[PDB]
Amino acid sequence: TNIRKSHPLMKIVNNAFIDLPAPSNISSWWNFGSLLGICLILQILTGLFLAMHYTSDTTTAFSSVTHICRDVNYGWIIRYMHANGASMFFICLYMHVGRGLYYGSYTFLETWNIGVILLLTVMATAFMGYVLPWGQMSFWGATVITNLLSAIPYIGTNLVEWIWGGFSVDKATLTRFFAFHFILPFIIMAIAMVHLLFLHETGSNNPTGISSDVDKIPFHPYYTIKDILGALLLILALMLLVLFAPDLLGDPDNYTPANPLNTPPHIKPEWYFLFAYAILRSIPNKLGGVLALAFSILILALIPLLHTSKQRSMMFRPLSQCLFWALVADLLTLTWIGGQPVEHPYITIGQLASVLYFLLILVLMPTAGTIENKLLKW
Amino acid sequence: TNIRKSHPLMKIVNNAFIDLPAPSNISSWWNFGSLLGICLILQILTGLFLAMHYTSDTTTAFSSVTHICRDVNYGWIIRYMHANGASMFFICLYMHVGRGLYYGSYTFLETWNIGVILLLTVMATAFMGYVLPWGQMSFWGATVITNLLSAIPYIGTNLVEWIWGGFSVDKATLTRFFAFHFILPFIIMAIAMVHLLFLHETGSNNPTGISSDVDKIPFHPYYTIKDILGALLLILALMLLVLFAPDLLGDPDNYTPANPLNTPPHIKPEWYFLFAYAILRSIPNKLGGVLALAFSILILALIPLLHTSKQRSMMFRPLSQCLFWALVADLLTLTWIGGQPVEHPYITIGQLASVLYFLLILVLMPTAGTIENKLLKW
Amino acid sequence: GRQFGHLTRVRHVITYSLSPFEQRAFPHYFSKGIPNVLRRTRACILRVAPPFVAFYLVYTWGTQEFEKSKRKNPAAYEN
Amino acid sequence: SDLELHPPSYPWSHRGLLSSLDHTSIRRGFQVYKQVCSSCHSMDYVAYRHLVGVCYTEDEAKALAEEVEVQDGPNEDGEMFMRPGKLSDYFPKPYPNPEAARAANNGALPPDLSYIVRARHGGEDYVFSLLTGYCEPPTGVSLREGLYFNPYFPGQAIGMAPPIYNEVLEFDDGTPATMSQVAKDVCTFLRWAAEPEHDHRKRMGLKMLLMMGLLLPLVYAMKRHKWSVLKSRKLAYRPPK
Amino acid sequence: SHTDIKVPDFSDYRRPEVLDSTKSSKESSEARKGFSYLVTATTTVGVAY
Amino acid sequence: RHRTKKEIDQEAAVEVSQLRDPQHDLERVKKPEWVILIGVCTHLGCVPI
Amino acid sequence: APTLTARLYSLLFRRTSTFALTIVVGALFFERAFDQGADAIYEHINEGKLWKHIKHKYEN
Ligand code: HEM
Ligand code: HEM
Ligand code: HEM
Ligand code: HEM
Ligand code: HEM
Ligand SMILES: CCCCCC[C@H]1C(=O)O[C@H](C)[C@H](NC(=O)c2cccc(NC=O)c2O)C(=O)O[C@@H](C)[C@@H]1OC(=O)C(C)C
Ligand SMILES: CCCCCC[C@H]1C(=O)O[C@H](C)[C@H](NC(=O)c2cccc(NC=O)c2O)C(=O)O[C@@H](C)[C@@H]1OC(=O)C(C)C
Ligand code: FES
Repeated sequence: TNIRKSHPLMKIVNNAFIDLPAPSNISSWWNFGSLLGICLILQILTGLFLAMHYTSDTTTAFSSVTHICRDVNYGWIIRYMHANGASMFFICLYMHVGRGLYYGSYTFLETWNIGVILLLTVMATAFMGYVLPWGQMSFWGATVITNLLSAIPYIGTNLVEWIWGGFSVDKATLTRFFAFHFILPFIIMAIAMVHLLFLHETGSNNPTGISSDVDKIPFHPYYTIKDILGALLLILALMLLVLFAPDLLGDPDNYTPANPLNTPPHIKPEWYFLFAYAILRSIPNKLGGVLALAFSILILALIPLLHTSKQRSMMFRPLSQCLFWALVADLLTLTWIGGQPVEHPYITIGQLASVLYFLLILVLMPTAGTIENKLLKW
Repeated sequence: TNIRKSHPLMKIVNNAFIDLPAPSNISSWWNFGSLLGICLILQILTGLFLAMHYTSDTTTAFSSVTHICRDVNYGWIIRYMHANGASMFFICLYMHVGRGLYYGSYTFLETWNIGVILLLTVMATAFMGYVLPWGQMSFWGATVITNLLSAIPYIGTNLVEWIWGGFSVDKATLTRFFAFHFILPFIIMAIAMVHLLFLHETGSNNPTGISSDVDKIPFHPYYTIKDILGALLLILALMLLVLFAPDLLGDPDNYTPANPLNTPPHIKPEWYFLFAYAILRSIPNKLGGVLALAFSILILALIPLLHTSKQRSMMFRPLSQCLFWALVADLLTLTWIGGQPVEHPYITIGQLASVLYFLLILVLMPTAGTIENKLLKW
Repeated sequence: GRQFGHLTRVRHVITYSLSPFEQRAFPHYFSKGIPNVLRRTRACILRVAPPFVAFYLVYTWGTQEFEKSKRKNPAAYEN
Repeated sequence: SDLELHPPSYPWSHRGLLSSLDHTSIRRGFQVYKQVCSSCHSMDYVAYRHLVGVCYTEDEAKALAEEVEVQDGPNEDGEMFMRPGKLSDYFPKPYPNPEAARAANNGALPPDLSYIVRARHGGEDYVFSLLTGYCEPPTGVSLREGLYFNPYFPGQAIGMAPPIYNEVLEFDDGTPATMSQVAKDVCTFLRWAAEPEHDHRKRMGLKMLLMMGLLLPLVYAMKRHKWSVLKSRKLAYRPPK
Repeated sequence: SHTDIKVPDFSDYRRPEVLDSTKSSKESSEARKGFSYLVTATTTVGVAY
Repeated sequence: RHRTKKEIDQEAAVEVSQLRDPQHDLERVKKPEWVILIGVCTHLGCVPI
Repeated sequence: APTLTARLYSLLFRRTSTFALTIVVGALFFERAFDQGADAIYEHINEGKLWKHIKHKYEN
């Protein structure tokens, strides 16, 4: 009898990537699940090696990182792989969610939802991540953001100071964030498995949204090697940054230590929050700005309630296909604006892009869907 | 249909402590599995709150802990619950393994073995744990021990300095240990689940070693409440220490910072390594001492290969029952000697206790078993 | 994993039981309790106790000789 | 020198299980610290504010803090002047470099006092006995310079001068500063300088016992209920024929 | 023959309001449940604190 | 360490072939009245008293 | 005239609503009364407090 099937442990492994039936059909947009996995472990792995040298304490924070980069044998590649892997973890997270909407994958409620929980957590994690080196961006990045909870009626103040450990960002705040930045990726890693658990309940969706039961292939050969190649590609990219352009995606001013006295007129969160940043300030309101910022992400959990189409994938849906790309480009817009100062053109256009975003996901795509139904006679 | 049974998540929870059939028969010696669980989380939980205030850096190490105890609102109970919970985690670990031998539970190879892996890891964890406050015991405790790998032929030196980050214990060594002391309990927590996975494959053994299939009861009511009461008892004990005798099990000299110049003629690892300590130095050899220290624990993984009896539990085995207690008392001996200076009576008696230990587990218990067979006509 | 209904085979046994709300949680707690723990203690003293007094004897004699080895040391050094 | 003696059990006002410290006695003790020990013994962890809830009061703490002059933060020219005394900072006193403690007291380190009661076996009693112990060297013996004699001490050869009986005072309201009265008070304060949480700890401890005293029986009667179905169950075996 | 099966006597375990074969147990129904639930209510009030 | 005349003579009298690590005292010092050593125990690196 | 426990069951324990309502209502009053009596017991057996010490320093 084949021990690969009856042993309590292997079962799991057989079910994960050996015998599990998958669509003969999936394409590259399905790789980002392994890539996110890889990202998660590599992040956990370099992250740990930095912790054997990092510190905390506001006095030594910045000093330790430089210590690593200059003194620690090879500390530089580790440090930069960590910081660059962090960005890659967003590119993939972004692509994953993308793949998801286009193809209708979100119809797996539990799975999609666990994925939203996976999004907020890696966001919450990466945020704490950059506060650590204790640079300029780290300090006010850690300030501009956190504050937002001060917009919450009646108790906002209390919470923001409770998360702070003082009346501002200092002593109590760096150690806190380090510890949280340490325990979160483990918790995420658990949630991921539950994400994956619920996924195995239905198997994978595919480019046509049809149903591949009629043509499944074994994960064995097929998707293991198509995951390896894929991961090699992810390595190429991560290494391209680290080894040729280490600070290309990094704000040069998180160098130069903190300073509660300064604040360098510019300051934006790391690139991956720009679209969100743009939204928040494209609203003349403390409450509204943050309320809108929240909705900006928590709307993913709303998408399935506005599936209106009789087809699952957008593979055969030109109308929606157009609104999808309009969404992407528009997000690329928000990212760009977020990156600019709150001045003349930039204000009104980022204000339009915001409205577009919400109007597109909340009114346009759902209508495009119904018209397509009507066109097909459905 | 009952969602408590078909939902991918609940299944697990139904199987863990709701519908799982258990012996109507188990007694208090089976509680230490929940207690170890509780221990593990509570340890993880206070441990984390200390990390939001602790540091690392040899300069601030000791200072931060006192900061917590004196300045941090309630930092003292947290700190002391952590340190006392650590001891309790050993009392239970000890009791668990005890329950195990007596009752023959070790016949579940995979489960027993995962449990040995669980033992070494919490040992390895708790070791790193006490190096953290950077006290006297912490420094040489961290020195006397670690060194041992320097007894390994040809490469001992290399490894001990590799684990050190220098030529002695300093900078590189405290941050390292903190990080490892942080990631280990998570890894342990995983291993625990696999331990528990393999356990569910057979269900639980019981006081008679017979087989309770003929009389199983639902974990629902029964063992959930008998686990609650039990946990309350564990709280009583943990709180008795923390709130009445905080340093009773703690070496008073881990107070007073480090000092690579000193070394206070006494020094012993925390109580839970005393029996092991005694063994090692009860041998006039660098290689033999450490070799014997290893065997002292790695012998558990040998026990099943020396099951000789035709009955499973010792419930009906007076001969072995006697050798069991002789083992316990003898371990209580090793603990006591370990706690004493390497002088007159203490040497030869701790030297006898060592031999006894190995001769008892390796020759005496296995023979007691065979004689019992012969007595019964088996 | 193993569920009720697929455990094992049982022939002819009746089991009468009673609702918890219909009986006492502590029937004869002391009346029948004490006698029994005496009985279980008795039943096991001889296999549990002996190794412990042995340790006990070796512990008191061990420290004794440890003090009387040094403190008692002088003793005599007469010239 | 190889042989030793251990302390007795002085019936402290905080030896009993649920026993608070004597706050009046913690006061006099700080006094003993300030006038006597403070010029040799660092106490890096305690501060004037720590004294606020304990012994003294708001204004009083301010005043005692102002009776010294600490080196405050640098100013515009990169100065580092001196200032009255806040409440904020601690008691970092006697010497800068550690070896400067050795240069004064001949090659001896008068260790931090925040430590003490929890860093030495016996706790208060060892310090109580070490202070009020001070006796005279019998035969055999030696001594170098003034490596004074003390039985309650490892080796008996200390480097610490016996600054006990020098009757200093300020025991407000009226308290005889005898050797023994002075030693109990230092210790009593030193207990509190090591374990400030001491009284709260035991206050909770009372509740912990009092709570468990209702819970243990209850959460136990609960488990009985549920197991009673099993405990009084009756079996009958009725095979065919 | 299955009519030889009498349920074994329990007087030895019964709550006192329930010893009489001639007394309806509905009378002490409330009292008995009340007590055990009060026991857990208090308990949980204790954990709550 | 400054060794006295008595200590020098005592080390020179030690039976060399009985040693675990055979070495004469005069090959471990340059001036007999001075022994200079690394304060590190060869077993597990503790500090010898 | 039924029983205390009986009447108690009917009006508050029967429904898991009122049952739970009773305990949250019952925990509030318990935390207060247990903290009073407890601390009082803690003080009565002590008296080297900072409570009876204040009377001396209302001034400065
Ligand atoms: C911790 C970060 C995440 C990890 C590690 C992760 C891992 C995976 C893996 C391995 C797959 C299967 C392979 C694939 O389809 O690519 C997958 C599919 C999916 N994930 Fe995630 N994912 C993460 C974040 C998300 C996010 C952000 C979402 C959406 C909010 C999400 C919802 C989904 C859904 C709906 C699928 C099904 C895709 C399909 O069937 O076509 N997960 N994920
Ligand atoms: C639990 C494994 C992890 C550990 C031990 C860890 C620990 C650390 C430490 C000590 C630093 C400061 C050193 C430095 O800045 O280079 C850091 C920086 C950071 N890590 Fe992590 N982290 C871990 C997982 C993650 C995860 C999941 C993310 C999210 C992709 C992440 C993204 C970051 C970011 C954004 C920074 C700061 C950015 C920068 O280096 O400039 N790390 N981490
Ligand atoms: C991370 C520490 C450990 C945890 C959390 C843990 C958890 C548990 C739990 C919950 C049970 C079932 C309840 C019980 O029988 O008490 C159990 C049983 C068992 N464990 Fe562990 N245990 C740990 C360490 C060990 C050790 C040290 C061993 C032995 C080396 C061990 C081998 C076993 C075995 C053989 C059983 C079966 C007991 C029986 O059937 O009677 N595990 N454990
Ligand atoms: C991952 C959760 C844990 C974290 C975050 C954690 C973190 C810490 C930190 C920061 C300290 C230094 C503060 C102090 O000494 O009080 C410490 C001390 C310690 N913890 Fe942990 N630890 C965790 C799990 C454990 C585990 C599993 C054990 C083993 C029972 C453990 C046993 C210890 C010990 C022995 C010490 C030093 C003893 C002492 O306090 O005197 N902790 N821990
Ligand atoms: C009531 C005020 C003082 C107290 C309570 C006090 C208490 C102590 C204690 C408990 C020790 C360490 C005992 C041990 O190692 O077991 C010590 C060491 C010492 N203190 Fe004091 N002392 C006080 C005032 C002084 C003064 C005024 C001096 C200046 C002569 C002084 C100089 C020393 C020295 C030199 C040592 C070193 C003893 C040694 O380790 O060899 N201390 N003291
Ligand atoms: C340790 C490595 C062993 C792998 C076991 C864990 C990893 C795991 O479960 O492996 C399989 C490979 C899992 N699914 C896929 O990859 C996958 C599924 C459909 C299609 C493709 N590709 C192309 O069509 C895929 O690649 C996947 O990729 O999930 C990872 C996030 C998870 O990783 C995790 O959980 C982390 C929490 C560890
Ligand atoms: C988060 C709390 C939910 C519980 C799920 C996890 C916990 C879990 O799985 O629960 C059940 C309760 C598991 N078994 C028992 O307790 C148990 C089994 C037989 C008998 C008794 N008692 C008396 O005869 C028991 O108590 C047990 O106690 O294992 C713990 C170590 C595990 O804990 C773990 O994994 C940690 C890795 C979390
Ligand atoms: S004798 Fe073992 S470390 Fe010195």
